[PDB]
Amino acid sequence: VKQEEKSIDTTVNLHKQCHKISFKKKAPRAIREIVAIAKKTMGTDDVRIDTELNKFIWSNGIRNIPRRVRVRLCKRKNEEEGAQSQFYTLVQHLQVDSYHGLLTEKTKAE
Amino acid sequence: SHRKFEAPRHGSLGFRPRRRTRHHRGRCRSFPKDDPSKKPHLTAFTGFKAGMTHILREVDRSGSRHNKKEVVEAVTVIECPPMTIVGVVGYIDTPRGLRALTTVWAKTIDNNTKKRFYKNWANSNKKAFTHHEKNFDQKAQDLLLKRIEKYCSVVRVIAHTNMSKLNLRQKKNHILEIQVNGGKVAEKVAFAKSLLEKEVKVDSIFAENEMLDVLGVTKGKGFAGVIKRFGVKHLQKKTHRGYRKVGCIGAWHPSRIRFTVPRAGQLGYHHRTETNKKVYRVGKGDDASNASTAGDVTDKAITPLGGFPHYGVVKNDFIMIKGCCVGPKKRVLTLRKSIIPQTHGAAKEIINLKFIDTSSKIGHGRFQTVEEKDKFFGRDRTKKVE
RNA sequence: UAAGUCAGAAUCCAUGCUGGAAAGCAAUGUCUAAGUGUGAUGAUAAACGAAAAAAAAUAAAAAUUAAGUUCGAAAGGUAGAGCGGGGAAGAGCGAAAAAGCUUGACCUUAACUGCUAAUCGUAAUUCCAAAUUAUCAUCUACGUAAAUCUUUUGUAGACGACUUAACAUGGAACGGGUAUUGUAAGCAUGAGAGUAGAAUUUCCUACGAUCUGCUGAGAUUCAGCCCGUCUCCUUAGAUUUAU
RNA sequence: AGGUUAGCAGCCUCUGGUCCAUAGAACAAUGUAGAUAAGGGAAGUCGGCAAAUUGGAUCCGUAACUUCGGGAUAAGGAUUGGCUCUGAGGAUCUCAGAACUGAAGCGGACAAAGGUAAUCCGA
RNA sequence: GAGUAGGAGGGCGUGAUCGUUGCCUAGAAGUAUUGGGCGUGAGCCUAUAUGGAGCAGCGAUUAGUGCAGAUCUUGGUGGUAGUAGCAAAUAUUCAAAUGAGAACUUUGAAGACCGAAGUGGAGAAGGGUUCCAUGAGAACAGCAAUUGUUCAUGGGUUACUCGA
RNA sequence: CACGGGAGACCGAUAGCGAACAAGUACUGCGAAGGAAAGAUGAAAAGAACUUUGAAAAGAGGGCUAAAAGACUUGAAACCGU
Ligand SMILES: [Mg+2]
Ligand SMILES: [Mg+2]
Ligand SMILES: [Mg+2]
Ligand SMILES: [Mg+2]
Ligand SMILES: [Mg+2]
Ligand SMILES: [Mg+2]
Ligand SMILES: [Mg+2]
Ligand SMILES: [Mg+2]
Ligand SMILES: [Mg+2]
Ligand SMILES: [Mg+2]
Ligand SMILES: [Mg+2]
Ligand SMILES: [Mg+2]
Ligand SMILES: [Mg+2]
Ligand SMILES: [Mg+2]
Ligand SMILES: [Mg+2]
Ligand SMILES: [Mg+2]
Ligand SMILES: [Mg+2]
Ligand SMILES: [Mg+2]
Ligand SMILES: [Mg+2]
Ligand SMILES: [Mg+2]
Ligand SMILES: [Mg+2]
Ligand SMILES: [Mg+2]
Ligand SMILES: [Mg+2]
Ligand SMILES: [Mg+2]
Ligand SMILES: [Mg+2]
Ligand SMILES: [Mg+2]
Ligand SMILES: [Mg+2]
Ligand SMILES: [Mg+2]
Ligand SMILES: [Mg+2]
Ligand SMILES: [Mg+2]
Ligand SMILES: [Mg+2]
Ligand SMILES: [Mg+2]
Ligand SMILES: [Mg+2]
Ligand SMILES: [Mg+2]
Ligand SMILES: [Mg+2]
Ligand SMILES: [Mg+2]
Ligand SMILES: [Mg+2]
Ligand SMILES: [Mg+2]
Ligand SMILES: [Mg+2]
Ligand SMILES: [Mg+2]
Ligand SMILES: [Mg+2]
Repeated sequence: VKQEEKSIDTTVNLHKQCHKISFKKKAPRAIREIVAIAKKTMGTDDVRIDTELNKFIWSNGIRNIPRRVRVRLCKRKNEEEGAQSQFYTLVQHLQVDSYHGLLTEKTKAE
Repeated sequence: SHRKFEAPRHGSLGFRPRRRTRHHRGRCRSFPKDDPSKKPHLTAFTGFKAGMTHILREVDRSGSRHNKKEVVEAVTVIECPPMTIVGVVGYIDTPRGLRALTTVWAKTIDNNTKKRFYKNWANSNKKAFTHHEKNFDQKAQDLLLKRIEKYCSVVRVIAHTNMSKLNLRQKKNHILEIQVNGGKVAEKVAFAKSLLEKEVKVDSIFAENEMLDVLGVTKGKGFAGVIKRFGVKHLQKKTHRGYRKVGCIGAWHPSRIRFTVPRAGQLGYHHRTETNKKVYRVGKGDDASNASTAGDVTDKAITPLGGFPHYGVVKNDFIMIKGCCVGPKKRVLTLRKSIIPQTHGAAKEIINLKFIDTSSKIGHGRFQTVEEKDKFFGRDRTKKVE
């Protein structure tokens, strides 16, 4: 196997992922949930959550969380001086009108 | 102190200790009394808990509150897909009890059953039964069967639950002993042989208005407080540590606690042999009519609108029992015949079914069929299709 | 009733039922690389014929008062002899804990014959069999099957444990179904108590809760609902047992 | 300081300050705190302990007893939103009417008495 | 040929003093011993190892002279046990930077709290340098720390009208 | 009792004055008053040069010295690891 830079668009379902989580912990837990989906998907132990994505998660406060997020998973070469993994994953917030048509897909060239 | 007011004890001791079970599918530790009367019959069968619905029947039972009137009763549907037969097993009677003399395997043992021997089929070279295949000599088999004829008291069929017929996660079949009751050892054997590599249907075994036994595992409730477990009366709500305790673990002497006093612990996941459940219907997964009645005269399948909750659609055949039986939906169950054939009233009662409810259980459903919901809302799906 | 017989209880024992790590037993699937591999040292509440198969009856019989029997029993050698003893394969039979019995390539041995015994010095276990198995060392084989952790399921769960999945009938996301709420936003040359202004004098305009239509709408629906999917992720690593 | 309000109450805000209280995951029993239970209604218990009911404002209506002050929110009965209009009180912000409109709801959070009849003490 | 309370006769072992006989940098005292022995027993002698400066016998003299205990004194240590536990005062999250290391430091971006009866701005009592800046190993800040009310070094408190 | 002298069948760091030592000290108490613990590297600092791995503590090499005796003489028991 070779490991290459990858990117994947996916709707994380916070209604589902965060379901029945104690109130004061919802928002934060939504984040951990995203971060784990990053790991499982890209196989990177270094995940980075874009500011905007965070902002959007929290956009409703802690209790009540947006029920769906459209996210881009970026896998990129770790070009740093101190280098542990060859790669890191950026989680990016994509703005959508209706989540209703979406699938998980390889990000498309536009 | 002679205890102040006398009430019965707080659980049946015959049901203890209360720990979980080893037997996951049913284990019948008795098969019905064997009689020479009838040709060899197959003792029990395996099925899965699908859902419940209710029925409207008419009662012919004389002397009853309900004679000649419509009753509505609760019912459980158990999907009963065909079982496959794999082997034969002879048992010898020894002074230390019964013993397995031998097991005669067929040529055909399908992958899923082989799964039984493995924890994961796909990471294994799937080596099971290979030698039984390449070395297979029909002569020897016949020799073994003759052996069993010679030395054996009891004969049982090794049986195969084919899980591939259902939609559930578990595809790994089930491997049962179903004992064979019939007059002469020899004929038992002949019968057993006739069965090998074939499929047995529930009709082969259970009839309608027949009385049933259901063997299986109670739903697990986990670690249980004493109130939930044995149903103690709760202590005064004013009590300092808490009130969900029993008050007195025991008197001074004896210096220890008896096995009799109730305590915390596991509730749920036990094995129960439940007796005398009535068969209201047995039906073929082929009839799209199978859920309807003489009184209904319209197409109905037992599967409720939107499907049995937490179970699925029932495509296979099934038995429909009066009342409820042990365990959560999807628990496999072993339906065994009554130890002694039941002669009492409820058992003689001929059952006249009028309504079988196909109404959705996911909510409070008022529709018996899609066609109904659609007529009501003026959406024809046959129209959208066209 | 003493022998001998019948009836006979919510009793007793069973049957049924739940446990069943009884440091019990059986049947069956696969594997145990390489040899009926060898060497040394060892342990086993007890090897020196530590010998031995009728069945039943004790007020039976024609008749026998004791396993107070019977069988085996030569040199802990060699060379011959060979009464006799033991048994491959395969084929037979044999199951209460299958312990073995038959046949049988062949392997072996007693009388008898010759050597050899003595200096193990008037005793000091007569150290050798059989069934088991430990340890160390080594020769050949560098393989085979399976499990576990890092995953998965929620029929299970305090944690362990348990049911179940393993490149996809899995997980994700999505489509449809079923269901809950109760008719979303936005429009309306539709209705609306009544007010104000323009307009022309039986109207226009503005404001207006609310009604009505578009709309049984909109929203949500597995995280332990159901059916389905073009798409996305999982094919790697470590560990354990037989070694 | 602003909004609500009788209010320096409560609830929400601006200025200024702060997120400091070891953390992660699971979600059993038992517990600490918080709520809700069909039918009955103290049968529970030494005991209504605890809980529940009541609660603002406007309009009605208001006993015995009495030291004539009181009792007194006695007891009890109603109303409360929104919207569209109408009238009255004043200088060189209160009060009252009418009509229309809703799942007959409207002190919608917050705030906020449960009554009655007797007996004993102490004014 | 018994023996508690009790009494008597002999003996073991420890300081110091007057004598007497001696031993030790060619290794005294002390210490450890599954080395070898001696006493019925107090106790003894030796061997080996360690140790690195004082010791020992015999006759007398003298005694702060022998410990298993007294909820005994002081000191040192266990098991419990990686256990009970670290849960009041609603709350945190993302990226960058710094660093060996960041849930706990700094900037920014979000979300909440105290809600002018404050988690705000200043005083009296009490504290006394805790204030400011730079730096930082251990300890302390009951997790952590690159941070500090902690450590180190330097520097800060001006009055006719304020108060005494 | 104070400053001096000399001495002893005294005591010998849990003993001897409470204090062998920054001891009537640290510390406590509004106060009157209470009041400890704490002595021995070596003949000489010769107190561990230098190499190496570490962010650092430190380890491994290497060295002083009669000996590491290295925060220090001897180094018992309880307790703990191999
Ligand atoms: Mg880094
Ligand atoms: Mg860096
Ligand atoms: Mg009883
Ligand atoms: Mg049985
Ligand atoms: Mg129950
Ligand atoms: Mg407790
Ligand atoms: Mg009888
Ligand atoms: Mg009895
Ligand atoms: Mg209009
Ligand atoms: Mg969906
Ligand atoms: Mg979850
Ligand atoms: Mg699905
Ligand atoms: Mg926590
Ligand atoms: Mg109630
Ligand atoms: Mg009532
Ligand atoms: Mg009621
Ligand atoms: Mg009360
Ligand atoms: Mg009055
Ligand atoms: Mg009133
Ligand atoms: Mg009154
Ligand atoms: Mg009104
Ligand atoms: Mg009015
Ligand atoms: Mg009205
Ligand atoms: Mg109300
Ligand atoms: Mg009262
Ligand atoms: Mg008073
Ligand atoms: Mg002395
Ligand atoms: Mg020397
Ligand atoms: Mg002596
Ligand atoms: Mg020496
Ligand atoms: Mg003397
Ligand atoms: Mg002593
Ligand atoms: Mg002592
Ligand atoms: Mg302790
Ligand atoms: Mg606590
Ligand atoms: Mg604070
Ligand atoms: Mg302040
Ligand atoms: Mg200040
Ligand atoms: Mg060193
Ligand atoms: Mg030395
Ligand atoms: Mg030890």
